[PDB]
Amino acid sequence: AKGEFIRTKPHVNVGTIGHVDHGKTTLTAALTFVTAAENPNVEVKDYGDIDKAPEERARGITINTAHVEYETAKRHYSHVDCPGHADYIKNMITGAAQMDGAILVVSAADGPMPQTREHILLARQVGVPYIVVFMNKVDMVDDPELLDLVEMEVRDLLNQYEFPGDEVPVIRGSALLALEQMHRNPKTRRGENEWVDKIWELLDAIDEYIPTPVRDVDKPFLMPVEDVFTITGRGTVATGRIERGKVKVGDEVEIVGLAPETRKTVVTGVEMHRKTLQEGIAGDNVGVLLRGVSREEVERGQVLAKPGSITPHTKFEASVYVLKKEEGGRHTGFFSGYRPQFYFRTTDVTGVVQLPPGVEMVMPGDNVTFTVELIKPVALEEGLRFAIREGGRTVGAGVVTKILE
Amino acid sequence: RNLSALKRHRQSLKRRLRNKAKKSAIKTLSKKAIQLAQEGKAEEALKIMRKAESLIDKAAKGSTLHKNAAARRKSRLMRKVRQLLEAAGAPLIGGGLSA
Amino acid sequence: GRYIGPVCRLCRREGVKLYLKGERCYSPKCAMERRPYPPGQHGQKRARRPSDYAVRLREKQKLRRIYGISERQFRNLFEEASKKKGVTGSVFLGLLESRLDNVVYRLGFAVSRRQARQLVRHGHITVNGRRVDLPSYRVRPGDEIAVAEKSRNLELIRQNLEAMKGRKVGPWLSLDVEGMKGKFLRLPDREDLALPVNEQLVIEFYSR
Amino acid sequence: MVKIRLARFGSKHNPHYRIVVTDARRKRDGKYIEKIGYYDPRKTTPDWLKVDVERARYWLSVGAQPTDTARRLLRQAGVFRQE
RNA sequence: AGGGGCGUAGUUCAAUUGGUAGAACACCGGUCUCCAAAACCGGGUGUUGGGAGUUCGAGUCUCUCCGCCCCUGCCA
RNA sequence: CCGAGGGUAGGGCCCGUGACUGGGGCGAAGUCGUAACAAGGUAGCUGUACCGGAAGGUGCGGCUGGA
RNA sequence: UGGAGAGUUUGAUCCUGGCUCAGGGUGAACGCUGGCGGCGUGCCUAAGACAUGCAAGUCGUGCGGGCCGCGGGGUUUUACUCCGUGGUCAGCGGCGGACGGGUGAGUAACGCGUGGGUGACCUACCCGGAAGAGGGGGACAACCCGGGGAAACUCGGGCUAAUCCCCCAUGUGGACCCGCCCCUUGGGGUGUGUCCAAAGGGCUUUGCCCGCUUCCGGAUGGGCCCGCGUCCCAUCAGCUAGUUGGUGGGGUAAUGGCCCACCAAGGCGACGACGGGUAGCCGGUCUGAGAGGAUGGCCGGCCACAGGGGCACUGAGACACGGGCCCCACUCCUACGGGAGGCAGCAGUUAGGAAUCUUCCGCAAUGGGCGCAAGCCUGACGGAGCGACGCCGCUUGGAGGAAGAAGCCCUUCGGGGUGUAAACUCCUGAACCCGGGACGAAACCCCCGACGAGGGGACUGACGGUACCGGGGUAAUAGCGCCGGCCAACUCCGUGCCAGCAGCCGCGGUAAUACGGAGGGCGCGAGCGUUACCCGGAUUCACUGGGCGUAAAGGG
Ligand SMILES: NC[C@@H]1O[C@H](O[C@H]2[C@@H](O)[C@H](O[C@@H]3[C@@H](O)[C@H](N)C[C@H](N)[C@H]3O[C@H]3O[C@H](CO)[C@@H](O)[C@H](O)[C@H]3N)O[C@@H]2CO)[C@H](N)[C@@H](O)[C@@H]1O
Ligand SMILES: Nc1nc2c(ncn2[C@@H]2O[C@H](COP(=O)(O)OP(=O)(O)CP(=O)(O)O)[C@@H](O)[C@H]2O)c(=O)[nH]1
Ligand SMILES: [Mg+2]
Ligand SMILES: [Zn+2]
Repeated sequence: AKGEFIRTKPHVNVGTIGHVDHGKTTLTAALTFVTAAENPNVEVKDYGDIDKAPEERARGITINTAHVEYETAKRHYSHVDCPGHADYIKNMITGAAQMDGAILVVSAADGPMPQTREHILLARQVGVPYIVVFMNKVDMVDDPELLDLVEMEVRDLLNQYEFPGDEVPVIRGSALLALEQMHRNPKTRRGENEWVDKIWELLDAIDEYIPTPVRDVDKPFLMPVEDVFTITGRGTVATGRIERGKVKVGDEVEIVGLAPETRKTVVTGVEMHRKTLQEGIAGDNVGVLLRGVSREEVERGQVLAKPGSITPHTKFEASVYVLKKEEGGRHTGFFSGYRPQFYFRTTDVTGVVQLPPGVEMVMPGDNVTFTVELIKPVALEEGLRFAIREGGRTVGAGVVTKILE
Repeated sequence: RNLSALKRHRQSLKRRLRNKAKKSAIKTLSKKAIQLAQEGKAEEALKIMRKAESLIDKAAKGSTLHKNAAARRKSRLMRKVRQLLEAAGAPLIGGGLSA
Repeated sequence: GRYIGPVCRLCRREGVKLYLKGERCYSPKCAMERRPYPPGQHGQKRARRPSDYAVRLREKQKLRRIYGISERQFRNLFEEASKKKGVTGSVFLGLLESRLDNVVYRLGFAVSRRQARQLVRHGHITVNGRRVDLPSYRVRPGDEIAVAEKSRNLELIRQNLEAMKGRKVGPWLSLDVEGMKGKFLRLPDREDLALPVNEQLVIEFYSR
Repeated sequence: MVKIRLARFGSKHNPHYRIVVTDARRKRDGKYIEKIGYYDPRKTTPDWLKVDVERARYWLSVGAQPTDTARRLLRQAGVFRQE
């Protein structure tokens, strides 16, 4: 009584970011109801169970990235719903470190806010090629030409961090209303009810523009872990979004990064939104029941590669670029004793900055060949992509140029 | 969820109900018998006894009582009805109990 | 597994010129024939008086190293010699002798026991027609040990065999130098084996 | 009732049944009444099935009920042969 | 994963108007001795938890990060 | 009638814990004295009794394992 | 065919005596290291709580039907829908669900072990003997109509079949009362009286096969009882009312205070009663010269238990692991009156802990249940998987190869070691490649023959394309402990009663074979060490086999 996942259309992960109280979640629950009627295989979610965590619920806000499944007769999507605020950025950044495309969300009444910025900024440093805006809260005071000013300054923001801002498809409407009628209108297609048709402008808007990225299942295998759950009577399940290759029940895999020595196992099962996946492929968002391992051994930040491909390494001499202060990065300099927080895939393990001979300083812009030793052995390869935050603002970005041990 | 072992249960209640009665009968019918044997009613006494020795021994054919059980009741109904028909009885109708 | 490592070094330590290479060990250089003292930074210094335990340990190591066996097998074998009837001091050697890879050595098919092994290990030998690759295999009396056909034409099988010309195998073995056969006629007696080892002591090391 | 069957022995991948009279309810390799033979389904030795007839017959003549594969063996040793 | 605490020499602890950090006992060094103990001289010996921030200058005020304790979460 | 279990009451044994309090073992070089070991400078030891910072002292009897 | 000691109290000695070491054993755990195969073996803690799936059914050759598709159209067509004949879903009826599988919580007990007793008894299915199987009557599901319910499902009315129940007859016989004979606790023969039997089903049809009924004999499996044996505390010394016995009743398959009235006053205890503690018991396991000591995990046997506590029903058998009824805790559902569950079955989760596994493959074999049989069910079982947990086998190479590279380490600066070790030259061939390819499986069944004996023929392989075999073919893992004495093995430097070692005695205070590192050496090797536990040494609870004047110990 679980059912097998029938992979028909291609899968793409889209996340939903943006400041607080701007409809991020509702707009999410919306896509559920909207895309529902016009096709089965969706399973409806509401503003309530999208945020099932007590407090998250009882208290009001969204605290953990959701994870919803809704399709179109065109393309199958997996919707990762990030939280607003700051504080939880460590949970949006992990949600973002996945999603192929980001459905940005701004509010007509408020306009681009402090978090609206950073989120976009994180997207430009996480690696979310492609953003879609969705002005929400439009059903507010007749703004003949005010909501227009939003799309004028929001685009300014996107084209302010290397994003096709002028091209970005800025749909308009309200999710509440859109939702509301649907809420009391289970069955019912588009080209009918007012606002409901405003959601589709967005959905379709996604089937287009937004890609479906160069994917391969020929290289080894890799899967950065986003979370780990203990499934009763089953065992330890680790989720994430696949990188290269594929994985099916019965395969060997190693858990690499953030521990003494890596443990190898055998996958006991795979799924995708509770659907018994027969063989998750790259770019797929899966769940992996790892044979006989404990929730004390798997941890968000390590990988699940194929045995023998990519070991854990602490010291790594890697080339790196440093965001200038104008880029909202660093406005000073660091010594050969600097200890920042790098972000490899979904994890951030703090490392040192043992700077090379003759570089008695490093300020905004710039990009030298400095070494570093992490305090937690993490799965590293040759050319891995990473960023460098600290204090509450990204400061650089580079890739492994060489590996020490 | 459930098993076709309830058939065995239902099946049971009946059989229960079955020999339950075949059993009550023998109790009552054997009381009345000695009550009349102590009283002296030699005739209508054996009349009943001999009619119980019947109901009893039939319990054995089935799964109610059985063998030595059935026989036991008897050797305490005759061994009894006889030790009563001595109270100035002279078993007139030597129906079942041989002299 | 089988020691594998410097050998004339053991030859040394023990003192008694041990034969673990066959060929060169008859040469003017068994090393023992060149530096008759124990290996190591010391080896040639006043030898203290050996505890009865040393004497026994040393006498056992001597014997055991002479076969290339591991302690596990060696002892386990000894313990069996205890149970069987008759002077175990003897039986033991008889069992150490009845070992397969050894008899391959005791027949010339191989210059040294280390070699005898590899030979046995790689099919090269044949017991009563069928081929055995178990060095540990216990040859029983009246059995025939012989080189496997696929091997006869090998540079080695030849020479070692070429040497058995005019030579005689231990009084308890028979040998057909022409056809690479050879029978395990009788279980060798303590006498028949001129070993530089006092089996009597080896028995003592294993009591207390 | 009392039966004549095979009770396993030997090692894994080396079946070595023992022909035995025993209450049907006893577990397989459990305790029996009497031992009457052995049967190596892999026949290794000109001695792959011994069976005491005299006794095998006693049991049969009292109720002992053989298995199909236990009759074949019994028979093969000629338990029924009368002439 | 989200809250809240705690980290000053060796060991207990004080300086929070923002100003190189002392107080006791330890401890090291020297003299005497085989060597200590005692005695007598002489020396804070610190990663203020790490790294940055603001600052003319941070134990203190910001922030990020490490370890530990406490509460609340957490079914592919 | 019997009857698992529940209740009211009064006992018995056990595991843990408690303000305070008794002595004990152990811990290089802190204080007081000097009881024993040589009439150990009052022969020693002992049962008992009383007294004393502490070792101990005294009484009565006993022992020699004191001369 | 069987017996070894050593270190340590002293300035030294002999004795006493304790501690400790050398051996062996383990369901191990922990550290470092880890290549292969086979056979074993793997929750010692929470008898804690557990999602999910699966672990017990099977017979139409017992019976009637519901449904789907074919034979002839009852009639001439659809109508009172009748048969022929294999698939399907329950029902009724039989036999099995009491065995197989799990566990050790409880239990100091005739629970177990051992040898006996039953004139005091039971035994389904299975064999062997004897006798029958004659007639009659009826109900209840299934199904149809109605009513209630969210659901789990239950109530009213109406038929209906049987190997279902019931009643009479026959009575080889069997049961019961009284009497006689023999025997001697209730057993064997016997007499008058009374009471009790049964079912048809399939065919190849006055005969077979399968059932049925009663009775005797036999097997197998059991109940009960008795002698003897079975841990600690006596700082547990007195215990007992169903208490001990009797008589008469109830109960049972059967003896019995097993249960009850009545009468009596007993029963038990230093030969350890009563109480408290701990514990499943044995075959066996480990150790020991033995006598002993310790132990009860694999496997086999017996007991006991199935969430906790009690109960009876059916039944040859249970007071029943995946049956029922009640109570309790707990978890779950609801349409709020009632429903659901119990992995100490398999696999698995979590909690606890130093620690103990796959949600596997297959009924091919062996065993079990039902069946005429085909065959269906079989997490028994046969296999595979994971872990050096264990034992055993196997590899990391073999033969040459210098008065002897280098690097490192000692150095009386002459030289010495690591060392044939390396390099190097050949030689072999783990791996890998290609190819064939199992044993385990002959019988159920069919055929000549009486479904007799006997003969011939056919199907069936999870493990596995594995094992094993042949062809070609690459040098292709090594670690861990230790070196003061006991105990196999020594030098340099660093450190300086510091840091640290340590099983016991002890090492370290500026030349440390004892600390840390290095070179060297010894031991073992896919392992080596550590901790824990048992026996041994320990004649150190002494039966074998000790002692007490002053060593512990003679009682005032
Ligand atoms: N274990 C000692 C027992 O207690 C008493 O002895 C205890 C004390 O009286 C004795 O004290 C002595 C003192 O007497 C002497 N004059 C000076 C010495 N420094 C102290 O020593 C004691 O204290 C020091 C710390 O100050 C510890 O390091 C030492 O180990 C300890 N024994 O030390 C003992 C504690 O270890 C009894 N007299 C003795 O008979 C008894 O067995
Ligand atoms: N007027 C208006 N209010 C809306 C709209 N969409 C959402 N809201 C309001 O915002 C509330 C919750 O918004 P939500 O979607 O959870 O915000 P969010 O983007 O998840 C903010 P965070 O994730 O950081 O907690 C709704 O209950 C509603 O009152 C809209 O389109 N118009
Ligand atoms: Mg939200
Ligand atoms: Zn040599």
